[PDB]
Amino acid sequence: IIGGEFTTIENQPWFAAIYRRHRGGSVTYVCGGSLISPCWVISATHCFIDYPKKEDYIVYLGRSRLNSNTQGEMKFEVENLILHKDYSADTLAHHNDIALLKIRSKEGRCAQPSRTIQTIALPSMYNDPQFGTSCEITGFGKEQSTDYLYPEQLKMTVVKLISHRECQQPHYYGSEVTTKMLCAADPQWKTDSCQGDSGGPLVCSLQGRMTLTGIVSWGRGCALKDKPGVYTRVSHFLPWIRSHT
Ligand SMILES: Cn1cc(-c2nc(C(=O)NC(=N)N)c(N)nc2N2CCCCCC2)cn1
Repeated sequence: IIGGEFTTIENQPWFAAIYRRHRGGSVTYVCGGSLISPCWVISATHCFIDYPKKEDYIVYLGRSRLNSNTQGEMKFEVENLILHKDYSADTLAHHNDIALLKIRSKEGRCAQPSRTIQTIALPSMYNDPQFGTSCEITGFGKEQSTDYLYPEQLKMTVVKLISHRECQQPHYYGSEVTTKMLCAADPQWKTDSCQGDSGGPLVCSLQGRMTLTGIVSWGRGCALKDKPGVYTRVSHFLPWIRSHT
């Protein structure tokens, strides 16, 4: 997250922190995700496509820091890694960049909701907020495009939804953006998602309910003028989600 503010898991208790085991035992951060039911986390396919083996991954819930434990956190193995069959990557844009992880503990249990662990509602189909609506994004991704490290403390910021028509201008993304994607950005291009925020939540208030409107997917640079963040449009994938859960 470029700009924005530091936060803790209580302000985004559906946030899932996804790591991968190596090859000798080191564990490194991969991507964010969102808890949509006790046993299911939703994220982006591009996070897993190069290492599509479920046994390689670890999911934490209730975690506010990257490389230290948070009191009350839960750790899970991945019982099921479901990547979207129609995924594709061109140079910049990822199509159908959506993935489901079924989580199970060594004790074989799903998530127990607590003060630091809650689910997030999915939207109703084809129902998103209007352009210019302010939404929030959360993650452990870079604080600057040039950074080598990820922040140790969770961050969040606010971005405004951009119209498909605006996003498709050549100056923006041209045809790279489809109707199954959403664009969002700061009016000053001052704050944004970045590398390491992939898979995490774009949350909007719809009908007075916090709703998983988007999943961080891609962008050209971070917080660059005319280059919004691009998000998987969750309201266009509900059958896929429902079928696979
Ligand atoms: C040098 N480099 C990378 C990025 C990057 N950016 C984003 C991103 O969300 N960008 C944005 N909202 N403007 C992203 N989801 N993934 C990224 N990457 C790049 C794609 C390949 C690995 C994932 C990290 C930005 N600058």
